[PDB]
Amino acid sequence: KSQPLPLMRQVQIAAGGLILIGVVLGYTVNSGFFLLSGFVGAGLLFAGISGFSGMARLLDKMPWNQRA
Amino acid sequence: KSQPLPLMRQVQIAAGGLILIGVVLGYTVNSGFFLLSGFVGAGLLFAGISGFSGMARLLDKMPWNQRA
Repeated sequence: KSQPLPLMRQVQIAAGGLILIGVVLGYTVNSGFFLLSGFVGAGLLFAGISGFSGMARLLDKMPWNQRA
Repeated sequence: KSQPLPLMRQVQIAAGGLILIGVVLGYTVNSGFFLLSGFVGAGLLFAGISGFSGMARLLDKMPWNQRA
C-alpha cells in the first residue's frame, strides 16, 4: 500500500484515456480524412494518451500487489 | 512542498486536457453534427475532462504557494 489510490487520478486516466480513444477515432475518421489519411492523427494521439495514462495509473496505483 | 509534483501526471492533465479539447471540437463539429447539434457532445466532454484534470492537477501540484 504505497499510495492511497485516490479517485482524482483514476478518473483522469480512465475517463481521459477512454474518451480520448473514442473522440480520437472520430475526429480522425471524420476530421482526419482531410489532413492526410486518418492514421497519423488518431494514431499519434492514441499512442500519446496511452503511454501517458499508463505511467500515471502506475504512479497513482501501481500494480504492486495486483500481481503478487 | 506537499507533493514532489512529478511529470507522470502533469503530462496527462496538460496533454490530455489540451488534446481532448481539440479532438473534441473536431469530433463534434465533424462527427457531432450528426448526433444532435454539436454542443451536447463536445460540451459534456469538455466539462468532464475539465473538472477531472483540474482535480488531478491540484491533488498532485495544488496551487499551495502558487498564490501565497
